[PDB]
Amino acid sequence: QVQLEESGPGLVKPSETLSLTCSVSGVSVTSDIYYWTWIRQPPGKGLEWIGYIFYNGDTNYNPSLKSRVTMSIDTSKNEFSLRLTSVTAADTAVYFCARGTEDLGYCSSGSCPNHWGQGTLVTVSSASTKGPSVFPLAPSSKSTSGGTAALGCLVKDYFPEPVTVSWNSGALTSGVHTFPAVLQSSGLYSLSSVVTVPSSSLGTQTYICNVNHKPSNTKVDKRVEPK
Amino acid sequence: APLQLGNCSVAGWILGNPECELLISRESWSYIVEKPNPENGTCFPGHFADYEELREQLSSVSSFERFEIFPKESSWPNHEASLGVSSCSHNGESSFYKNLLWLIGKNSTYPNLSKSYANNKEKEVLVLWGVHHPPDAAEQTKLYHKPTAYVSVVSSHYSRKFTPRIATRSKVRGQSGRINYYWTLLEPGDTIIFEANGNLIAPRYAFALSRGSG
Amino acid sequence: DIVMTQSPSSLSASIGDRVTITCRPSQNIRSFLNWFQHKPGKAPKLLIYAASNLQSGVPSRFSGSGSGTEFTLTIRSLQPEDFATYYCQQSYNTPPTFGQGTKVEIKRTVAAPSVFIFPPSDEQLKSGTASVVCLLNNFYPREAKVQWKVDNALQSGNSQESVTEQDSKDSTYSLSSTLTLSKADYEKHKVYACEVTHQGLSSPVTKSFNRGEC
Ligand SMILES: *[C@@H]1O[C@H](CO)[C@@H](O)[C@H](O)[C@H]1NC(C)=O
Ligand SMILES: [K+]
Ligand SMILES: [K+]
Ligand SMILES: [K+]
Ligand SMILES: [K+]
Ligand SMILES: [K+]
Ligand SMILES: [K+]
Ligand SMILES: [K+]
Repeated sequence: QVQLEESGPGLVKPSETLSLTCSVSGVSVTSDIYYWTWIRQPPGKGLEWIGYIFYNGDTNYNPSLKSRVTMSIDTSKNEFSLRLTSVTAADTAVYFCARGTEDLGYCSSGSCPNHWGQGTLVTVSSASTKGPSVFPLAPSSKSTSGGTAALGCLVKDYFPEPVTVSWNSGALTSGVHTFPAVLQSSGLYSLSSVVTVPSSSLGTQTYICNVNHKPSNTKVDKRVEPK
Repeated sequence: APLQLGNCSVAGWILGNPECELLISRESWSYIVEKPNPENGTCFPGHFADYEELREQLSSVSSFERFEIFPKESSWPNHEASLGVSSCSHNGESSFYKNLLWLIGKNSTYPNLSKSYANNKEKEVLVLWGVHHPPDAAEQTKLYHKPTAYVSVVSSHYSRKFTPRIATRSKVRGQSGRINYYWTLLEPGDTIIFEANGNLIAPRYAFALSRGSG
Repeated sequence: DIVMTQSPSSLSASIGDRVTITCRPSQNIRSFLNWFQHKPGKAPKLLIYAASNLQSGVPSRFSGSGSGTEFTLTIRSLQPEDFATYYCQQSYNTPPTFGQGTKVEIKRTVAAPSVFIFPPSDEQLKSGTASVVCLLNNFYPREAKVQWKVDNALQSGNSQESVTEQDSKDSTYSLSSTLTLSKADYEKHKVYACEVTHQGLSSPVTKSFNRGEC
């Protein structure tokens, strides 16, 4: 059916312009009934409406955003877009695109997005991209603790979010806990991924964490081994 | 006197929502007592045109007579009618509005239709109808046997053309499509003309009436 | 401008329980209110439209009720997949607005953490910084106290915690505490300890290591 997918710059510097693109599949942006919407979720907060646009060119934007807001529609690529100018850190957010269907009997115009994309993170700061270092969290020589041991990987000093971590290329998922990153006092992020496994298995089984920091193009596979 | 609508809105009553029929009948009234939130109205979802105007123009009525403008059992030789929809149920069975007729294809086709009514009565006649907007192209073909359609309605004081807009809406009463409702007052001696090749919820019952307590 | 006030802001309930989330707008909005479900990293999903209408794919346990200035989302037999943050949304005035959200978590029995300590890596150590990590694995409730001790001295201001979201299978939380120190200072001390207090532990659990000694 309809698929909406947001794409954009993960990192933008302040006073610069945010550009964001929703790729729509399954339906034509040329419709006269469907409308297109942007919504955003600031870190730690709820949902804030940005605005709507109709192919007839009728648009409406959130007053809070003053006049830094532009949307357009590209019939050629079946996409719509958002432009936000004079960006501050207060514009750091996950950005959602969404479709709605004009329905004046149960909704004010362009006001009921009902098919949303998964969203895309946009960080506004002047800080520089940086990839992470990955270090092993070795299973301790103190084994047979509950018959269960713990190991993992530390992914430190990176920017911007996000990073993804996997184990044994997807073959190890049970018992994995990949933590949300923290913002260190350096301005850089750090996170860890851990996994509990049978102590019985430390000599035979191999464990590897696959880390991926797309914004720095860093892909790292770190062998984690018994101490 | 007053007209009581029980659990029904003006829309549910005047369209004939199947749950709005036990109403105590009245040929005259001075006001309409209706609940702040009626539970029975547009059992099939859609937008009701000029609705507050209709409530006001029907609030006080000196004469009100229902009549079969387009007799159901005799006026539609080349079309069939829906047997009913779940959102408009009565006694655990799918039904529909008493005052409209959901015309659908017959023998795998939906012929062009053209229907006129001359108001030879000596009072205004209130006519109501609807236009169906199916949620997808498969329902459009299934009922009307063509991807697009036209509905036209014309009088000496009313003229409008309608085009079904096929699109999936959020469900309301389980329905992803819509029926938009329209009405007009046909004056003594005027003629109303319906033309369609699909998507028409036709009038079945209309109302000769005398607006005003005077 | 229409301000949407939801209650409560967070709640914990048992599987099978009936949950009620309430929404009040700053003015009457008729039935122009919708409810959404949002799980971290997933697309928001419209569950209820126009106050009371279930959407496709949404289980019948979900119900919406109310009109005007009071609305209620009801989840009748809470299931583990219902873990999410819920939002009401008004569609009555031009700037569409959402309530602040209501986070739904699962109530379960007390479970004590399993505790693990990780010394800094030799690889890391080559770069001048040392990270010591403490793991509290699969515990409930979320509240826990984790204190770092270096040569028996309590640390403060040099550690950061992070917690996972509730597990899908066991409804537990996991947590890490990372102690950050210069290499120079790490090499001046011997005994690194993570001390854990939690409702499931009858006294604090300490995991510790001796620098240099595996
Ligand atoms: C009428 O209202 C009742 C509630 O009193 C509701 O259960 C039913 O679905 C409604 N039916 C119609 C046809 O409007
Ligand atoms: K209406
Ligand atoms: K109505
Ligand atoms: K139907
Ligand atoms: K149209
Ligand atoms: K349904
Ligand atoms: K390390
Ligand atoms: K505690």
